[PDB]
Amino acid sequence: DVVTREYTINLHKRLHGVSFKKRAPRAVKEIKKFAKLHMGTDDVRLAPELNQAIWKRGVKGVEYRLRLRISRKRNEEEDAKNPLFSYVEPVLVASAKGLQTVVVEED
Amino acid sequence: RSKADRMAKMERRERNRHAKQGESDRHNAVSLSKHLFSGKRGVGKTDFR
Amino acid sequence: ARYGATSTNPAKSASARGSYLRVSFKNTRETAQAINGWELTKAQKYLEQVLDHQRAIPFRRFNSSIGRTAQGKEFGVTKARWPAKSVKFVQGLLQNAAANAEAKGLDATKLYVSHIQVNQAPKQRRRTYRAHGRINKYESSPSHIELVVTEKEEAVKKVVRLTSRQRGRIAAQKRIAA
Amino acid sequence: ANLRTQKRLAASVVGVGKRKVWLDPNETSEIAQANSRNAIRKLVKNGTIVKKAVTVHSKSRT
RNA sequence: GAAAUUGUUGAAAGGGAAGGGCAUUUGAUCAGACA
RNA sequence: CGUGGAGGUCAGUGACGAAGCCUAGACCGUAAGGUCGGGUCGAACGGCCUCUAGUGCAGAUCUUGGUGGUAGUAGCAAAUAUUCAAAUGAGAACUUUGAAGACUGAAGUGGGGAAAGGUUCCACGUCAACAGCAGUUGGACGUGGGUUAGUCGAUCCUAAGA
RNA sequence: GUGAACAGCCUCUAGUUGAUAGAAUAAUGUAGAUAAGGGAAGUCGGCAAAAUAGAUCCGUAACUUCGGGAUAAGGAUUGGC
Repeated sequence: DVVTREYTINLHKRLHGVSFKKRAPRAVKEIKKFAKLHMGTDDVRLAPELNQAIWKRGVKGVEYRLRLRISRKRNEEEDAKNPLFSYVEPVLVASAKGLQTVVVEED
Repeated sequence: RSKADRMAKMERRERNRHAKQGESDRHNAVSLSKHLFSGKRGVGKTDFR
Repeated sequence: ARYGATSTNPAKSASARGSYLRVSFKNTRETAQAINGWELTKAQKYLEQVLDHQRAIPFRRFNSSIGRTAQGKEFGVTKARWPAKSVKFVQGLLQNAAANAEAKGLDATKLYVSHIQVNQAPKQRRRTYRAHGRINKYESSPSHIELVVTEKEEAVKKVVRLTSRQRGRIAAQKRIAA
Repeated sequence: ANLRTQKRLAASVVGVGKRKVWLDPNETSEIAQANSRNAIRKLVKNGTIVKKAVTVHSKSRT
């Protein structure tokens, strides 16, 4: 079931008490685990525009709230995982506050 | 050529068990070194920290 | 070619081998006893979950100072462990022994692993360096893997002497009891 | 493919260090063919390898 | 292709050692003699 | 009693399996040891009267060679630090390009050289070993290619000295 | 660039991103720190850490081989515009 939604994600409560050399690499593994919870897939991808959005304030200055877009798609032939995989990508907005989850229509 | 290519790999095998990192590693292992065991260590200056 | 002691029919049996495999030996002994005696199609389903941290290989013999884990409760052992490089060779031979039984034309579901054996191979001598200029060995422990799968077969007048008195006793009770 | 040879070789042609030359990831079959200095000149002027102009060190605060 | 040492199978034993001596039980196994 | 050879005898044994090796199978001798059956094996070897010695092993912090217990244990913790996607591939924390992020910060992790090494430089093919994890990459492996001087040096002069 | 400076700290040009990695945050460690009240009672001994620290001006004792002692001691001051 191809379904694409929006999400904020509170990276302040997930990076609590982590060493400063491992905050930005941990925030990558937190999003791969966040996509597994909502979509229920194992193959999670991150567009390189999302990688720039985490690492922009150095290793130790990861933002509190990101605003993600997660697309669940069909997988290609002769892949032995499962036919579905997520694709996490960013949507830029002025403030990440005050926004709740919204189902994106397709066309 | 494939018969003599096999005779290389039948006779390389004895050197890989000794982990020769070439066919040119003939660094010989000494049984016993003198500076380890030939001494009587007492009060005073000694031969190692 | 000169297997271990086998108690089976060599007509309805397939086999496979692996020699000089640069593995650990103690890690491959304990992953062979976990799979011994099982059914073949359940054995391949088992080793996949070892790689995914669902079920564990229990360490029975070579198991000192191993940390405890929770997944050995299925076996009644507190010490278990999930060796990855041991399984990637052992299921490489189960995938071999299946296709050997395909070529003879043996049954798919009745096939089970009966004999599986792992013993020592010649070690790779490599050297390292310690304090005070001392040279100590740093060597491996490769192994020989060999296994035989088998179709399950659904199947599972001592002369006696007695004296002339003991002969007369049974003859007496036969006379009385009608 | 393996492109360290051409990465080094285009630094010597353009005249800038290895940190500055750019080899595009979509034309990876074109650049793997070029194995001489002569062909690396051809990959520059059609726009496959570029220069990456200098990182700024401004002096407005000074 | 011996021994140290080891793997699988088969038998057997086991509350802070193991191994040994005399004597028998149980279990496995076996030679001899009766024309 | 047993061992390596020697002279003599058994017109001894043997490819229809000599010697050896294994053998909680048998028999004799108080014992040293001797004989037989079974399995493995593949070419020489015993009995008896005599002669000869480099003739009998549990130790010598014994000699050489080989393997254990400890043990899948101690450990792989200095030098601020890694991350995503694609390509290649049977396989990618480590290879390659790109996007970010950081460091050495001109008494440098930069660019040339003297002693010293000797083909490591460069390309192609390729992963059994080696890089204390890995590996498709390498200062590894296989095959080839490459160092051009009337002016730069040596050669020439003398120093302390030979 | 700051500064007395080729100090220390940050950057441009060139270069590397190599040193086995993941998950947790017990004790005991190693390395780095902070602490009310008291201030060497600790201890063979203030061992360690703390305190003072650059500059401008004022001010400097015994003693002396007349050169020194001396940055003696001690005290005021420092940004931005």
